[PDB]
Amino acid sequence: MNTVPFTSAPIEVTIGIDQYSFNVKENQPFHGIKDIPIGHVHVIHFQHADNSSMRYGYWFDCRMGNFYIQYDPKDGLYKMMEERDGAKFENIVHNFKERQMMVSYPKIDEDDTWYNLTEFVQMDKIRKIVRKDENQFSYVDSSMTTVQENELSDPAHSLNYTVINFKSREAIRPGHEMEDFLDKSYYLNTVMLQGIFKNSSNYFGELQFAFLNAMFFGNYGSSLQWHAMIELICSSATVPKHMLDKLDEILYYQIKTLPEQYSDILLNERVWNICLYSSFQKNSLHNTEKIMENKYPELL
Amino acid sequence: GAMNSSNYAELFNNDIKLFVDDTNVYRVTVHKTFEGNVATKAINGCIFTLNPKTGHLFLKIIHTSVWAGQKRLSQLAKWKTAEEVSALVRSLPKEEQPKQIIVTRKAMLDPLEVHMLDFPNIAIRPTELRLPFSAAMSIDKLSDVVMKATEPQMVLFNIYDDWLDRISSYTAFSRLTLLLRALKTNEESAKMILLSDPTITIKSYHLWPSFTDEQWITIESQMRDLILTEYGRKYNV
Ligand SMILES: Cc1cc(OC[C@H](O)CN)ccc1Cl
Repeated sequence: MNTVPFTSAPIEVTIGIDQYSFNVKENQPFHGIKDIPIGHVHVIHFQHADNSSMRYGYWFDCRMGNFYIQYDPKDGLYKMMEERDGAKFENIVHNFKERQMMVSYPKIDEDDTWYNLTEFVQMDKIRKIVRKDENQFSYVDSSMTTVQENELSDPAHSLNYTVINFKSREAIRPGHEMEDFLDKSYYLNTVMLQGIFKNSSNYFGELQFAFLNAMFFGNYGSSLQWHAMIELICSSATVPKHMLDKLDEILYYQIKTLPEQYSDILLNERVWNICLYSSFQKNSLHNTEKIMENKYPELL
Repeated sequence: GAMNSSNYAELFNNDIKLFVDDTNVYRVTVHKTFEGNVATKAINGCIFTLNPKTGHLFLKIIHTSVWAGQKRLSQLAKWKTAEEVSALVRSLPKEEQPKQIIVTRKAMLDPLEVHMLDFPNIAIRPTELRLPFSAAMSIDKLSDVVMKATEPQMVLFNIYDDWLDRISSYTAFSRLTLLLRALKTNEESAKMILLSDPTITIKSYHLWPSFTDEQWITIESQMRDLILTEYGRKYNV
């Protein structure tokens, strides 16, 4: 188990850790989060009590270093930082755990939610989408745009998701225009999987990272990215059998975890009706179709 | 964006553009089989690609052999149209290529856009106009060359004959659409109007009769009358 200590909590804020969240009051004696499961990525995110604008947060893996938060009153946000001095870190954390100033990551032992949402997400790939190489953790917020969005303006502060575009020369082979546009298997299997992602785990990992950024930060471009990656699979007639089964599970846990009040902005009617009812894979997502029909019949 | 009543005059500026109508590409007769089931038999079709400024018509004749052994022919007809339009652009010298192609039905947008990825600077546009280009197969000479074709073939026409020698392309296109709307609403009456007088003939190199200016005004008034009536006859007014 690992710990994210905080130097203080000078401003009132809702702190989220993974799918959990708790309110901290201005200058409340709060020194961080303990008992965080090793082996998964994690995200710690923030919504200020004054300004619900800009949800923001940090992807990190506790195996990659000792990480802490401290509010910066110039820049006005809770910043993630790394303590290289491992001795100073253990000593600081021990004292807070002694004074019981840390909330405990409240995992239910039956609960595999977080694993199922992050199964294929790896820090190394996050850091290639969020380019800031001096740090081992990655900042994301509500307003960051994607590489594909800036093509339609700061490159340093962008989400470099893999560009997917169904009306592009990359997606359409000369002389197979109709074939390739109605059956995207070429683009999925050769161009993206074999060419760009190498394997379905890197593909799924980007898909899951995109959803999580859409859900936790309301990042519009991330939601676009998540939908695009679902659509490319569902619109492919030829998809490995192991990927379809895994996709059904992946989406299932995403739809299960989505806040019910957020479904109107985070779910694209067209993509889902197409994937669940028109696409080659209309009959291949049983778990996903069952939870969508019982939980959001309004959308369909 | 889309073409409608308000941006109508752009058709007659000096940016090259083409209308593409796919309504006559895939054409069938529906008939009964010996067992009493229904079956379609395809007949030759055509892509109607028109420069509204010049009147140059690129009629691409679609021979039934292109449907042999294919499924979902209505969908394939849209991609075949796009393929043929794209091959036409590619055949043209650069300074003759269009800057916009306006499709008369929205289902052509995605097939044409995909076929034209190589031409990012050619805008593909829809229209909200209810243009009567489907009635082009009511023009006898166009219908004839389509039904006689034995193989894929492209035939070039000027759908304005020599009108531009005397009238503007705005006025020519308005005449053309009035004629086709009439032929679409009541083909027999429209054709009666155009050929009633046997002393007005169609030159061998033309599609329509050699009307004088004064005779065109009468003709045009008769086509209007026809069109207003058929609208009464149809809505009882
Ligand atoms: C909570 C914490 C505070 C800290 O002080 C950082 C100060 O700038 C002193 N270099 C170092 C590590 C941790 Cl874990």
